[PDB]
Amino acid sequence: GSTGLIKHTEYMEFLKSVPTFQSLPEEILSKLADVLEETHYENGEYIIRQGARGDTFFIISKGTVNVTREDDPVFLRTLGKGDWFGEKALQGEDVRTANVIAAEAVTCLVIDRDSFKHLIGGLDDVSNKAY
Ligand SMILES: Nc1nc(=O)c2nc(Sc3ccc(Cl)cc3)n([C@@H]3O[C@@H]4COP(=O)(O)O[C@H]4[C@H]3O)c2[nH]1
Ligand code: NA
Repeated sequence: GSTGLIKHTEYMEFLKSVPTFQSLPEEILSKLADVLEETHYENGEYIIRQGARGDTFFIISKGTVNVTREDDPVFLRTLGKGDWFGEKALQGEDVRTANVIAAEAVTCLVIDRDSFKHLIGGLDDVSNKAY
């Protein structure tokens, strides 16, 4: 079978559609596409819980998510395809600072901390973004 190879190309083309990841050398995009895990959620499932230890980074390939924080939660924003989240816990303190909740059928491409630090950790787009 060639499914993994086809999927690998699909992941690389998807990463290239996201401005954050365009600066990355082809070899890094290829390794990122190797190590990410495609993960599926349905409406209402918490992808990230505020207060938890965090060790994963997420890129949305399908659907939308809601980002909330505890106050009756405070609604912060909604993200969709090509957006990413979960970087704050991967620098300095490792605590998740908000909830991220699937708002419909969602697919995320997920990478662990070590892969993140090795392949992405130092994009100013990721680590020194203001919001
Ligand atoms: N505290 C907090 N307040 C927000 O207003 C907010 N908005 C988002 S989405 C977003 C992601 C990237 C950019 Cl450039 C812009 C918006 N997030 C994300 O939720 C995650 C929970 O897990 P974490 O590890 O604390 O990282 C966190 C962030 O990625 C926010 N977190
Ligand atoms: Na942190």
